[PDB]
Amino acid sequence: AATSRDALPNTEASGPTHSKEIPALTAVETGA
Amino acid sequence: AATSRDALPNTEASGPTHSKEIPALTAVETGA
Amino acid sequence: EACGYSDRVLQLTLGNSTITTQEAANSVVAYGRWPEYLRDSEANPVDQPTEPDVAACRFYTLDTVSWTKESRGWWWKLPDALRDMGLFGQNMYYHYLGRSGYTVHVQCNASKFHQGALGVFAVPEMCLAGDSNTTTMHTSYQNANPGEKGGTFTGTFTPDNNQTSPARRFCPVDYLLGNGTLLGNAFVFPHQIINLRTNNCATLVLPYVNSLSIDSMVKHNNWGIAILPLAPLNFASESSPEIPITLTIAPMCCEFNGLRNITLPRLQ
Amino acid sequence: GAQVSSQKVGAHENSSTINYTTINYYRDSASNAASKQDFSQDPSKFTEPIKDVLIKTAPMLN
Amino acid sequence: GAQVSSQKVGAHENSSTINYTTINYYRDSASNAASKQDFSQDPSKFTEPIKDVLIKTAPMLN
Amino acid sequence: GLPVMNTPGSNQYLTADNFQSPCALPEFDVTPPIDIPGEVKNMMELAEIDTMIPFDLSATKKNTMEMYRVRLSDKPHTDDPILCLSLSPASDPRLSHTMLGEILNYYTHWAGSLKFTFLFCGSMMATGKLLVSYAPPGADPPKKRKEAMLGTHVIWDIGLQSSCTMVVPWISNTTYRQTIDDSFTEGGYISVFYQTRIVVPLSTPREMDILGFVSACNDFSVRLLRDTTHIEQKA
Amino acid sequence: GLPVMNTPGSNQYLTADNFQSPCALPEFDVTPPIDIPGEVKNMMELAEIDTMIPFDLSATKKNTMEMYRVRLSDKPHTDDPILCLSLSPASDPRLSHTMLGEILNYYTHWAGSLKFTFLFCGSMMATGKLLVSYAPPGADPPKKRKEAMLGTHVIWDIGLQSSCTMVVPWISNTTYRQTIDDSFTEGGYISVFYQTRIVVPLSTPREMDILGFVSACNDFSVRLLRDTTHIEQKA
Amino acid sequence: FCGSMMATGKLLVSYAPPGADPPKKRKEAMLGTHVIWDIGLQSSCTMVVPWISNTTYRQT
Amino acid sequence: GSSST
Amino acid sequence: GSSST
Ligand SMILES: *C(=O)CCCCCCCCCCCCC
Ligand SMILES: *C(=O)CCCCCCCCCCCCC
Repeated sequence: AATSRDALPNTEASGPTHSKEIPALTAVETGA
Repeated sequence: AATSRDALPNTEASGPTHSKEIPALTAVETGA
Repeated sequence: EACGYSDRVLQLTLGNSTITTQEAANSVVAYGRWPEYLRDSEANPVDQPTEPDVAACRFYTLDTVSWTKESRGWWWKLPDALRDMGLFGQNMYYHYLGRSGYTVHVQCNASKFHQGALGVFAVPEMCLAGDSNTTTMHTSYQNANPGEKGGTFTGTFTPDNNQTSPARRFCPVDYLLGNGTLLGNAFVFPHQIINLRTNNCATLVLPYVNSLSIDSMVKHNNWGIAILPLAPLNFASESSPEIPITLTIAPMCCEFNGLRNITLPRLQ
Repeated sequence: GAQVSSQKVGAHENSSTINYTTINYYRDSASNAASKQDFSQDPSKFTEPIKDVLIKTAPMLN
Repeated sequence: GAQVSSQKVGAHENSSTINYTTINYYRDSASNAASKQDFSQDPSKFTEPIKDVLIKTAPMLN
Repeated sequence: GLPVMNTPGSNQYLTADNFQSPCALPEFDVTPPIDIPGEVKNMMELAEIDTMIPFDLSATKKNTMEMYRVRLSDKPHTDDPILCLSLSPASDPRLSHTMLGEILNYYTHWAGSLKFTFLFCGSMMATGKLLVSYAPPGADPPKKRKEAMLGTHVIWDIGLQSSCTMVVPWISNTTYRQTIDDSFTEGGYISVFYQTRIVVPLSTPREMDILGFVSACNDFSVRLLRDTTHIEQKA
Repeated sequence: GLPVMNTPGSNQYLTADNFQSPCALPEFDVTPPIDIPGEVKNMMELAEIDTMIPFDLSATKKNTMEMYRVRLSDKPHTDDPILCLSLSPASDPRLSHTMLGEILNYYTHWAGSLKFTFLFCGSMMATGKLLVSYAPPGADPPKKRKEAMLGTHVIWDIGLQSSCTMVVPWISNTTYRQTIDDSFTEGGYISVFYQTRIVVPLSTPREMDILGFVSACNDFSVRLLRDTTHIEQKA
Repeated sequence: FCGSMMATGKLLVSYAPPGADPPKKRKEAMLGTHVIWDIGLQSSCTMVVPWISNTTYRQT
Repeated sequence: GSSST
Repeated sequence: GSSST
C-alpha cells in the first residue's frame, strides 16, 4: 500500500544512551 | 501567626516581560 | 541475552557523539548516583540557570598520553581538564557558578600478548601534596590546574629547595596517592581496572559531588581522575614497549548561574 | 503543670518531632526564662507608611 | 514530654524488657545528647557500584 | 535526699544561657503596657527600610553632607563609570554604615537579595538614560559599559517617576556569605553608567545630583550574633 | 528546695559521657542538609570494600609501588610457597595498613569471616592453576603444598574470569580475637601455591604479576573502641 | 577492518557540518558528529551522517 | 498535667 | 506525657 508519492518516515526525537544495544557495530561479511 | 523561626518566602519562577506594568520605576519622595 | 547481548559490549551516545566498545568490564556509577539537575528544594542562586544541554553534554577527547615501563601515573582535575572544551568551557567562564556531572571513558587497547593493569580512580576533592618542605599549602593556581594536559605522579618525593624563586607546584608520590594516604586503599574511591587481558577500557559515571549545591568551577575542582599502573606494562620481550591511553570525557546535566562578562584567568 | 514544646531540629543524627519540657518554679513571671516562641510582623508601618496603599506594578505617582 | 526506650541488655543479673527515660531540658536540638538509636545501610554504593547488577553465582564477565 | 550526680557545665556562667532565677522584688505591681506606635518584632524589619548610601567617600567629601551626593552632568556620552561599588554590605565603607550595614555588623553571616534605588534630584527639564549594573563575582570588575551590559542590569529612563530600583538577586555559591571582606564569599560588583547622556535645555543647570538607597528584599536573613566593630570604649 | 544527695561520679568528666549541655548560640538558623552522594552509616561498610594488600614488604620493595606486586613465572612445578601470610588482620605488616587493617586498629576486638581475592595481571595467552590455602592455627605452618592441601583451600584456574576469591571462614575458639599479635587468639595461616604451573607460548612474557585484595564478609564485627598506633604527634 | 584477528585498535570517524575550518587534526574533528570505533569481533562500524542542511534540498 | 504545644 | 519506644 506504499505509494511512490507518499512522504518518507518522520524523524523521531532521540535522547542520550548508555546501553548494551550496539546499532553502530555490525559485520558486512554477512552480505547485509 | 508568622513565627520568627518560620522559613522566608520561596522564589517563584519568572519568565520574560513586555508590559505596561512598571515595578522598577517608583518615587521615594512618597516616603515608601 | 540468548539473542547476543553482553556486559563487554557497549554503546554510549551523548549529543552528536557515540562511543562503542567490544571489550568493557561493565561500567561504574559513582556512589550509585546518576547525575541530575539541581532540584528546587536544594536550590540556592535565584536566577534562571543556563543549561547548554547537547552543546556541552557531549564527548570531548583530551590529548592522548603514552604508557611505558617508566610510567608512574597520570592525574587530571574536573572541571579543569575540560576548561577549553568547546561550548562547555565557554559557559563555564561566562558564569560565576556552575555544576556538572561527568561520564569518564578511559581507552587503552593492546594485544593478547601484552600485560599490565591500570587502576582508574575517581577521587572527590583530590587535594594533592606540594613540593615544599619549608612552606605548606603553597602550590600556585597555574600549577594546580594543568588543563587538558593533566599532570603525572612520581615515585620519589623531591623537595623544591629554591627558596628565592619557589617552583610552587605539586609533588605527587605514587604509592601515597600524591596526598599522604596509601594507594592500596584508593579502591574505596569509585574505580575500575583496565587489566589488558580482560578489557580495553574503563567507564565511570560521576555525579556532581560537593558540600554545596553549586559552586565556582573556576576556583574549585570537584573530582580528580587518577590513573596509575598497578601492574607494569609488559610485552613479549621488548625492553621498551609503549601503548597509548586516550581519555574521553562528557559533561552531564550541567547548569550555570550568575551570568556576566567572561573570566580571563592567568594560566601561566 | 509541665509545658511541652517542639524543637526546630537542625543537624539530625543517623537516628518524627523532637520535644523539650519546661516547668516554672517561681510565682513571679519575671523569674521565668525566655520562651523564644516569638512572632514576626509585616514591615509596612515602616516600609510603606503612606495613606494611599501602593501597588508595585503601577506608577507610584499618578 | 518524657521519652522511654529499651536498653539492649547484655550481662543479666540473677534477677522482660528493661527501659530508660530521657527528658530534653533545652530548646535547641544541639543541646541534646546522642540518641545512639542509629540505622544501618547496605554497603552496595561502595562495594557494588556497577551499572549492571551482579549475580554472585554467575560469571562476572559475560 | 534524691540521689543526684553533677555533670560538666555545673556552676558555669554561659552569658547566652536561658534559665529561671529568683525574683528580687516579689509581688511588685507592674505598670501595664499601653499601645505605643512603632513596635518592632525583628531586626530584619529595619534592614528592609531604604537608607541613603554615602557613595562619595573621597578625602574632601567624606564625613560631610556631600558624601551622599553623586554628581552627574550634561556632558557627551562616555562609557566610563559614574560609580563603582563592591557588594560587601557589611564591610565596604559605602555600605557598612547604612542601617542594613549596621545590623549586618552585629551578625557573622548574611543571605538574601538586596535592592538599590536611585533618586534623580535634577530639574524637571532634565532628561537622561542610565544603566545600573550588577556583575556576579569571578571575572574582571566592569570598568566600561560594554562589560557591565553583560551582567544583571536595569536601563533607567528619567521622567515623572523620579526613582528607579535595581534588585541584586541572591546569587551565591555558599548558603550564607560572611560579614567581612573575604574572597571565598565575595558578592560581586555594582556599577552605574550613562546609557545615552543627561540632556538639559538652555537656562537649566547642567549639573545635578542623584541619591542612592539600599534595602533588603523579603528573602534576606542574618545569623550568628556577634559584637560590632562600629562602637568601642578605650578606657 | 528539693532535698538532694550527691553520689560518687559527681563533677567528673568522663570523655565517653552522653549528657545535655547549654547551647552557646541559641536560635541560630542552621543550613539544611542537601543529598550528598556517598553517605556512610557504619565503619564496617568500609571494611567490606576490597583493598589491595602490600604482600612484598621486602627491604627493597617496601614503601614503593612494588610491594603490591606478587611476581609469578612459567618455571617448572614446585611445591614451595608463592607467598605466606599470618591471619592477623590488624597486626601483620601486610594486612595492618589495608582499609580493613586500619579500621581494626581503632578497635580492641574483631570477629567474623574474611575474603581474599586474587587478580591475575598476566597476558591472555598465559594459563595456570594455583592453590590458595587457609590453615586454622595449632599445627606447623604450611611450607609445602602437601600440608596446605589439607586445610581450607581453593584451586584457582586462570581464564576469562580474571580473579578468584577464597573465603577465610570464622573458625575461632574465642568469640572475638584481639587486634594485636597474641598466641591465645591466633588466627592461622594463608599461603598460595602453584597447583600445576604457569604456561605461556613463545613471544609471550614469561613473568607476570598477581595482585591481592582483602575485605570483610557480612558477618564481621569489631568492638571496644581504642586509639590507633598508626598516627602520632611527637611534640 | 580487514586486518588479522590478532590486531586491535580504536578509530574515530567524524562528520563536521559546513562553515568552519575543515578538520585537519583529531582535536577539531572530535567537536563534531562522531563515532569512536573499537575493533573486535564485530568487524565493521557504521557512522550515520545526519541530514543537517539549511536548504530543503542540496544540489548534485 | 502536661500542657503540650 | 510519656512517648514510649
Ligand atoms: C505540673 O507541673 C504537674 C506535674 C509536676 C511534675 C513534677 C515537677 C518537678 C518538681 C517541680 C517542683 C516545684 C518547683 C518549686
Ligand atoms: C513531659 O515531659 C511531661 C512530664 C514531665 C515530668 C517531669 C519532668 C522533670 C523536670 C523537668 C524540668 C524541665 C527542664 C527545663
